[PDB]
Amino acid sequence: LDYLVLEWLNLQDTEYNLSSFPFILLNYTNIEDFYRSCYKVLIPHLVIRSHFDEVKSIANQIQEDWKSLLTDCFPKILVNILPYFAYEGTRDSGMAQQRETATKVYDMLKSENLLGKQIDHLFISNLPEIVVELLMTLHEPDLDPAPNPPHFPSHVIKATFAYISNCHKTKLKSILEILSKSPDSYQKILLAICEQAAETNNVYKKHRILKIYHLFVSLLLKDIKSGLGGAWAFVLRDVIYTLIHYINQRPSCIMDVSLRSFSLCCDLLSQVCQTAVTYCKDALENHLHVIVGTLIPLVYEQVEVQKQVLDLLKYLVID
Repeated sequence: LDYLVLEWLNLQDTEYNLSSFPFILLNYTNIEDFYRSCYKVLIPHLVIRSHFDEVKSIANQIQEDWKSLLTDCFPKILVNILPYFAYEGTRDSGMAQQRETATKVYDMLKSENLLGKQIDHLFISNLPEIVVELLMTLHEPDLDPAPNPPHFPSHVIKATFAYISNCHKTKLKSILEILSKSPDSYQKILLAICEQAAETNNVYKKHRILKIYHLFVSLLLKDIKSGLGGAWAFVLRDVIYTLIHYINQRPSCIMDVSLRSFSLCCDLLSQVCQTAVTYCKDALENHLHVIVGTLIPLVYEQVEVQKQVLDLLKYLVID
């Protein structure tokens, strides 16, 4: 639906309007029901296109608080303006126009009439939601269907995280420092990725979700020096059990996308095991048996995935 709405709005014609969208394809009876069910997706597109009069016209016809409706879509609008600041400002003419419109929209909304009075409070209050939205927009350019239209590579995501830490009031160098102020935050992103992975059944959609999960875990392990705000024990158990589960169920026939997903899962499991053992000697004392028990059946498969299993087994046992 997100791709359909943006493509419809990209036409930029008088007859091609949001009210003219063919909602009859959906089971929603009328235009009001479609607005009630998809305001989470429709509002961010109008905001980034400066259709603030349109969304206001949406608010007073749906009989809902416009302040609440715009606040609820804060993570989705943020992943549209914020990422363009930290990636090579004014590098090229074609890419600079997104930077210009993002800055213009951001500066305008900081006014008194809009959320500018308490945008900082909302930004600080619920940071996990904007983080997972930024993570989900990962897309590294092989031979897979394109993701949702808003997508940025891993390095752009890292630059955005650095910019968030840079624009923070206390001026930290790492986003994970302030994300560590609420230890329950890491709980929110991990499940949010888990719900997105479980709700879909497409092999390519699942494969990209394994990529965004891999980046978050790798980024999470990159700040293991200071600890994850007292939550290292819980996050360590959650990620390995999630990886153990994803390994447990798998189709009998392994395709190219499935093999890449399986290899990515094994590589991430190997990385977290090495990182945890190196920094915490007694980390694996309560989870070694379940890891080894799952790895043993994995050796009776294709050679390439077998090689990774033996390497992890040797590191856990021999090394």
